Amino acid sequence: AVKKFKPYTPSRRFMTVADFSEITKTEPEKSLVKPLKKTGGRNNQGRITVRFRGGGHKRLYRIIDFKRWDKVGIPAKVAAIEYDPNRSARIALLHYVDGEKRYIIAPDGLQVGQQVVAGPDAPIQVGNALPLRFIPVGTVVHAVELEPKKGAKLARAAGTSAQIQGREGDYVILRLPSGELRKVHGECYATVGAVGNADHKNIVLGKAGRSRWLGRRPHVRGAAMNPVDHPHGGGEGRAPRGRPPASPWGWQTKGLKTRKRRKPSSRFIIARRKK
Amino acid sequence: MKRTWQPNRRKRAKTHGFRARMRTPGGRKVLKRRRQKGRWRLTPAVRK
Amino acid sequence: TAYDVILAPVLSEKAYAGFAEGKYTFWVHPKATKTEIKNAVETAFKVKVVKVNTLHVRGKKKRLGRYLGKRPDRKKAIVQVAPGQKIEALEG
RNA sequence: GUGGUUCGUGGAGCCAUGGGGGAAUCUGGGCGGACCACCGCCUAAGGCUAAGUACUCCGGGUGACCGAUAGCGCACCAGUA
RNA sequence: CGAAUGCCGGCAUGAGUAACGAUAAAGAGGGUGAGAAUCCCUCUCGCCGUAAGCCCAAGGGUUCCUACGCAAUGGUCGUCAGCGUAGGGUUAGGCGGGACCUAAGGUGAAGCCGAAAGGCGUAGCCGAAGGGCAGCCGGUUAAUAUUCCGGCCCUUCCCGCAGGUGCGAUGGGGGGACGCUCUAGGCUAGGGGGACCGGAGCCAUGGACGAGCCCGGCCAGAAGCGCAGGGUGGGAGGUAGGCAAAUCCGCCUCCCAACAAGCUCUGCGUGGUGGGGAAGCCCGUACGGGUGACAACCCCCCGAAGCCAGGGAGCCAAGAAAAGCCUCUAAGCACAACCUGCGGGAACCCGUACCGCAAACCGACACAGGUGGGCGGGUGCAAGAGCACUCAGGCGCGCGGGAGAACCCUCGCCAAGGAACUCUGCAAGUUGGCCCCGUAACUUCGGGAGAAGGGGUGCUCCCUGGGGUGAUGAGCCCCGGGGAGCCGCAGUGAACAGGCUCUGGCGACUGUUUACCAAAAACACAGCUCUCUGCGAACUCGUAAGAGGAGGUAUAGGGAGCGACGC
Ligand SMILES: [Mg+2]
Ligand SMILES: [Mg+2]
Ligand SMILES: [Mg+2]
Ligand SMILES: [Mg+2]
Ligand SMILES: [Mg+2]
Ligand SMILES: [Mg+2]
Ligand SMILES: [Mg+2]
Ligand SMILES: [Mg+2]
Ligand SMILES: [Mg+2]
Ligand SMILES: [Mg+2]
Ligand SMILES: [Mg+2]
Ligand SMILES: [Mg+2]
Ligand SMILES: [Mg+2]
Ligand SMILES: [Mg+2]
Ligand SMILES: [Mg+2]
Ligand SMILES: [Mg+2]
Ligand SMILES: [Mg+2]
Ligand SMILES: [Mg+2]
Ligand SMILES: [Mg+2]
Ligand SMILES: [Mg+2]
Ligand SMILES: [Mg+2]
Ligand SMILES: [Mg+2]
Ligand SMILES: [Mg+2]
Ligand SMILES: [Mg+2]
Ligand SMILES: [Mg+2]
Ligand SMILES: [Mg+2]
Ligand SMILES: [Mg+2]
Ligand SMILES: [Mg+2]
Ligand SMILES: [Mg+2]
Ligand SMILES: [Mg+2]
Ligand SMILES: [Mg+2]
Ligand SMILES: [Mg+2]
Ligand SMILES: [Mg+2]
Ligand SMILES: [Mg+2]
Ligand SMILES: [Mg+2]
Ligand SMILES: [Mg+2]
Ligand SMILES: [Mg+2]
Ligand SMILES: [Mg+2]
Ligand SMILES: [Mg+2]
Ligand SMILES: [Mg+2]
Ligand SMILES: [Mg+2]
Ligand SMILES: [Mg+2]
Ligand SMILES: [Mg+2]
Ligand SMILES: [Mg+2]
Ligand SMILES: [Mg+2]
Ligand SMILES: [Mg+2]
Ligand SMILES: [Mg+2]
Ligand SMILES: [Mg+2]
Ligand SMILES: [Mg+2]
Ligand SMILES: [Mg+2]
Ligand SMILES: [Mg+2]
Ligand SMILES: [Mg+2]
Ligand SMILES: [Mg+2]
Ligand SMILES: [Mg+2]
Ligand SMILES: [Mg+2]
Ligand SMILES: [Mg+2]
Ligand SMILES: [Mg+2]
Ligand SMILES: [Mg+2]
Ligand SMILES: [Mg+2]
Ligand SMILES: [Mg+2]
Ligand SMILES: [Mg+2]
Ligand SMILES: [Mg+2]
Ligand SMILES: [Mg+2]
Ligand SMILES: [Mg+2]
Ligand SMILES: [Mg+2]
Ligand SMILES: [Mg+2]
Ligand SMILES: [Mg+2]
Ligand SMILES: [Mg+2]
Ligand SMILES: [Mg+2]
Ligand SMILES: [Mg+2]
Ligand SMILES: [Mg+2]
Ligand SMILES: [Mg+2]
Ligand SMILES: [Mg+2]
Ligand SMILES: [Mg+2]
Ligand SMILES: [Mg+2]
Ligand SMILES: [Mg+2]
Ligand SMILES: [Mg+2]
Ligand SMILES: [Mg+2]
Ligand SMILES: [Mg+2]
Ligand SMILES: [Mg+2]
Ligand SMILES: [Mg+2]
Ligand SMILES: [Mg+2]
Ligand SMILES: [Mg+2]
Ligand SMILES: [Mg+2]
Ligand SMILES: [Mg+2]
Ligand SMILES: [Mg+2]
Ligand SMILES: [Mg+2]
Ligand SMILES: [Mg+2]
Ligand SMILES: [Mg+2]
Ligand SMILES: [Mg+2]
Ligand SMILES: [Mg+2]
Ligand SMILES: [Mg+2]
Ligand SMILES: [Mg+2]
Ligand SMILES: [Mg+2]
Ligand SMILES: [Mg+2]
Ligand SMILES: [Mg+2]
Ligand SMILES: [Mg+2]
Repeated sequence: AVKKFKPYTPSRRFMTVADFSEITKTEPEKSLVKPLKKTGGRNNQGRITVRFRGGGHKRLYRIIDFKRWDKVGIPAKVAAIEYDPNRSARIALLHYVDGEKRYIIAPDGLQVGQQVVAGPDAPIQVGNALPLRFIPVGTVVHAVELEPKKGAKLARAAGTSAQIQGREGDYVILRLPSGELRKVHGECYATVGAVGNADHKNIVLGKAGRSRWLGRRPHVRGAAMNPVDHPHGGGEGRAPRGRPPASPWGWQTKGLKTRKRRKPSSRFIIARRKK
Repeated sequence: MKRTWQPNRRKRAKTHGFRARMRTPGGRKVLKRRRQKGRWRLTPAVRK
Repeated sequence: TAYDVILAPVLSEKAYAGFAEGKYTFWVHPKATKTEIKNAVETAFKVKVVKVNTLHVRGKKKRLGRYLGKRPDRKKAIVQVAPGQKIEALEG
C-alpha cells in the first residue's frame, strides 16, 4: 500500500510514506556486515561536480553481496528483510548454514524463513542465483552481471528486473528494465525473481523538505539566471528560452544523443528503448 | 555588526605559519622575500 | 651540573612563609624537570626531597626610553623536604 | 607538422625535430639557398677543454655626486613604528 | 614657482561655536590633600536583578596585588584608575591538554600521473569542543588553590612475598555503538511553609508581650546495609564461516531456565566521622576579626529539561570511527609469564594571574553595535526564561551649575466634529489575558474560528465535591460546584496584552533573495512533461593520474521547461 494522511496541514494532504510491512522483522542493521561509514560529499577534490546535492540525513552503509558465486553450493536461510537507506530496494539479511552472514538486495516474494542458494545446480526459484546459461529462457531475473565475475550491475532498483529472451552461443539475450535488448555472456550470474518494493515509484514526497531530507538541494532553472550563469539566462522580464534548449554548459538538451559512437559495447546490444 | 577579524590562534598558525609557508614553492618564496628584505618577523607573530 | 639546576633562592614574603614546613622555593633552569630538581636539591643541600611543585614565571615586559623589551622568563621550584629537615643555607 | 636564421610560404636551401617510411662505411655520406651536371668544401648521428667575456652582496680608491623635503626606504636602535 | 582639487610641513578661519557618547538620578556629613561635584567612609535616594548578578570556553597578554606618583592617556576634574616607576603574585598522579583513540580533512610506505614546479594515492600517521581516563568537602593569601594545608577517598606503573592459571597479540570475535518525537517509575539539584529547635535584640505613632517581628535551621562522607533502576540467559553436542591458527564468535540440534532469578554495574538514602554555622551588637578609614551561640542543625510540602541511561513506546528521513575494556588463541614460552592479595617504592611536560555580553575580546576610541555554553532566588498575574516589584550581587552610566524663550526630539491630555487629512487613516489611537455563550459565504471537509456578536472578571462570609502526599484521620498541596452580601467612575483596577469586516490582483501552502535604498507577482517548492544514460553510464573537474556521479544500476543519473490541486 502506502500511507496517506488527512489534510491536517497543507502538504500533509499530499505526502504519502512507504508501507513498511515487507520490511519490519528488523530495524538496527547487522552491526557486522554494515560497519562502514558512508562517506558523504557532493563533489570531488573541493569542486562541485554534481549540482544541488548535500544536507540530508546521516547514513550507515550496509555492504551487500553483488556476486554470489563466492558461496556456490552453501545454502543460506533468510534471516530478515531490512530497510536500506542507500537504495530503492530493501535488503534481505541471510544466514548461511556456513555461519557467515550476508546482505542480498531483497527480491520480490522472498520471505523470512525461506532458503536460498547459488550455483549451476541451484533450484530455479526466487532468491537463488545462477549463471545465466543455466536459467530457463523466459525466466524473470534481477541483479544480473554484465560481464562474468565483475559483479551485479543490471536490474537492481526497486521493482525492476530483466527477462531472458533466448540463448545463442556463450551468450544469452536479455530484455533490460529499460526495454533494451542486450546480449549478456552466459557465464554472467543473475538471481531469479524481480527486485521488489515495486511500490517505491508511487510515494509522493509532499513538500520541499523531505526532498531536503533525501539530500536533494533546490534546483534553480536556467531562465532564473543571468547570462554569465547559463545560456538560458538574461532577458528583460521572463524570457522564452531563445532557441535552443541547452544546459548550463552549452550542449543542447532536447533529443541530442550522447552515447559514445564507436563504443565496442555496441554489437552486444540489439534493441534500444521505450517511447 | 559582526566584523571581519575573528581572532583564532589555531587558524592563524595553520594558515600563515612557518610550516605552512614551507609546504609550497609559493610560500617558500614569501620567506625568501621577507628575509631578503630583512623583515624582523618572517611569519605572523603568534603563540599559544 | 647539579649546581647548574638551582640558580638561586627566591627571597620574598611568600617564599619565606614556606620555611616553617619543609618548603623551600628556588629559581631553577627553565627546562629543569621536577625529578631533575629533586636530585639537584638532594645533593646540593644534603636533604631528602619528597615533593616538588613548579610553575613558570613569564618575564615582565619593561620599557626604558623608546626602547621596549621583556625580562627573561623563569621557572620557580618549591621543593618540600622530608619531615623535620632544614636547608641550613636558606635559614636566616 | 613546426622551431631557429635577416627569411612572415617565399624560387626556401641550411641547422634542430613531434609523425611515417627507412640506408650505406670512403666505389661511403653531408654542404656550397629549389633542382640537375660540372668544379670544389667538409667528415654527422660519443665526451672533455684553460684564457679573453658577464656581475657586484663584500673590501678599497676616486668624484665640475647629495648635503637631512637632498642622498639608499633608513646619516638617528628602520625594513623598525 | 603663485597657481597643477599639486607634494611634505607649519599655522590660521569657522569658534570660545557643535559637541563631552544612551533621560537609571541624585543629596548631605565627615576624611584626605597645595588643590578635588569627580578619591575614601557614613547615611539617605534611584537603576538592573533570564540583569546591568555569578561561572566556563575563545580572544587578550600582566590589564592581577601593593607601595610611591599625576606630565601625559581619562572627552571635565582627579589626591583616583584598567595610566608612570618599582616589588610581589599563577604551586596538580586525580582539573584541562600531552607520554591514548579515531572523525571530516590533511599527510603519505607501495603505486599512478604530469615540460619543470608539481597533481593524485593504498597501508600508516597527524587531526577534537567526539571516545578513554583515578578528587569531593573545607581552611588559608594583599594577590593561587579539586593545585598549598586539613579530613576523607582513589589511579596507574616497578620490586618483593604468598596463592591461583596455559600465559602469551600490534591478528580473530564481543564490546565500545550512537536518530527524531513523545514518555514511566524512582530519586537529586532547587524552592515554599513549620504553632517546631537555635539566636543577638525589637514593642515605635493609637493597638499588640501576641502562633508577634527578625535570622538560621546546611555540606562532604569509604566499607557495609536500603531504595530505585541499567546490563546480562545457563547446558551439552556438531561445525564448510569470522581470507580457519582458537576452547572465542557465528551458524545448526536438545537435556534446563524463561513480565524473573542470580551474578554484575551505576544512581540516590544512610553511613565511623570531618566541616560549615544568620540577623544583630562590638572592633575597623582600609581588609576583615570577634561574634554567637558548646548555635540549632529537625518536620511537612512542590519539584526538574538533571541522575538511574545503554530505560520504554511510537515514527521514517533509518541515525561515526577507533582505542581503552572482556574474550580467543599464533609465534613464542611454560624455573617465562599473566591474574588476585599484601607489603615497599615510582608517578614526568604545558596550562593555572587577571578581563571574559565587556572600559581588558572583534569594531582606529573607556564606541548605545557583535560575542558560544552553564547558574540565574521570592511574590503576583492561568502558564513561562513573559510582565511589575524585589533577594544575593552590581550599578546611577567619567563634565557640572543654572534658566522655564522660539524651535527640535520623546511623552501626556483636549470642547464640538470624526478621515473633512493625505499619493495612502501614513502616524497615532481603538481592540487586547482568561472564562462562558455564540458564530456567515465558501471548502480540498483539515479549514474560514480568536470569524463576527455579545456576557462575565474585585472582595467578604456560608456550604459542598473531587484528587496528590500522610495513613484511609489531620496538615500541606491541587483543581472545582452552589449561596448570600460589600465598595468604587472603574475589579486581567498597575505592567506584559489582535481593531473588525466585505471585495479584487498575484503566487498555492511553510520557506529563499539584491550583508549597506527594492522581501516582491521575484528564487525555491512538492507535482507534471520532454530528453540523454546499457554502467569503464551519461554529465562535471582535471593536461594526466584520478575523482564526483555511486561503493548507485531504468521505481537510477544528468539536463531542460512548467510549477499544489481542478478542468
Ligand atoms: Mg582531498
Ligand atoms: Mg527550479
Ligand atoms: Mg534575474
Ligand atoms: Mg552564454
Ligand atoms: Mg560551471
Ligand atoms: Mg583590523
Ligand atoms: Mg574555524
Ligand atoms: Mg598585525
Ligand atoms: Mg604545573
Ligand atoms: Mg620561422
Ligand atoms: Mg622554416
Ligand atoms: Mg622525426
Ligand atoms: Mg622521424
Ligand atoms: Mg645535412
Ligand atoms: Mg639536406
Ligand atoms: Mg644540398
Ligand atoms: Mg658549403
Ligand atoms: Mg649553389
Ligand atoms: Mg664545408
Ligand atoms: Mg665529436
Ligand atoms: Mg667526434
Ligand atoms: Mg662543454
Ligand atoms: Mg667550459
Ligand atoms: Mg667588473
Ligand atoms: Mg631622507
Ligand atoms: Mg636644516
Ligand atoms: Mg644604509
Ligand atoms: Mg624617506
Ligand atoms: Mg605651493
Ligand atoms: Mg604661472
Ligand atoms: Mg600650491
Ligand atoms: Mg597641508
Ligand atoms: Mg578660533
Ligand atoms: Mg559663549
Ligand atoms: Mg556660529
Ligand atoms: Mg548656539
Ligand atoms: Mg551645547
Ligand atoms: Mg557620559
Ligand atoms: Mg549624557
Ligand atoms: Mg523609572
Ligand atoms: Mg527596580
Ligand atoms: Mg524581564
Ligand atoms: Mg587564555
Ligand atoms: Mg603595563
Ligand atoms: Mg588594579
Ligand atoms: Mg595610592
Ligand atoms: Mg584631564
Ligand atoms: Mg599600574
Ligand atoms: Mg598523539
Ligand atoms: Mg597529496
Ligand atoms: Mg587517506
Ligand atoms: Mg592515530
Ligand atoms: Mg580529546
Ligand atoms: Mg573528552
Ligand atoms: Mg581571584
Ligand atoms: Mg589534598
Ligand atoms: Mg589463555
Ligand atoms: Mg569490532
Ligand atoms: Mg523561620
Ligand atoms: Mg523561638
Ligand atoms: Mg503606643
Ligand atoms: Mg525555612
Ligand atoms: Mg551522603
Ligand atoms: Mg548524607
Ligand atoms: Mg525527567
Ligand atoms: Mg591504531
Ligand atoms: Mg618526558
Ligand atoms: Mg582564576
Ligand atoms: Mg551584548
Ligand atoms: Mg554567555
Ligand atoms: Mg565611559
Ligand atoms: Mg560596548
Ligand atoms: Mg547571542
Ligand atoms: Mg508562581
Ligand atoms: Mg500570564
Ligand atoms: Mg543591595
Ligand atoms: Mg565615556
Ligand atoms: Mg477631541
Ligand atoms: Mg469628546
Ligand atoms: Mg479624501
Ligand atoms: Mg483635500
Ligand atoms: Mg497604521
Ligand atoms: Mg475590592
Ligand atoms: Mg513528591
Ligand atoms: Mg495580557
Ligand atoms: Mg493578543
Ligand atoms: Mg501580538
Ligand atoms: Mg508566496
Ligand atoms: Mg512566507
Ligand atoms: Mg541565509
Ligand atoms: Mg538591501
Ligand atoms: Mg538575510
Ligand atoms: Mg516578506
Ligand atoms: Mg527592506
Ligand atoms: Mg581526459
Ligand atoms: Mg562511491
Ligand atoms: Mg515559472
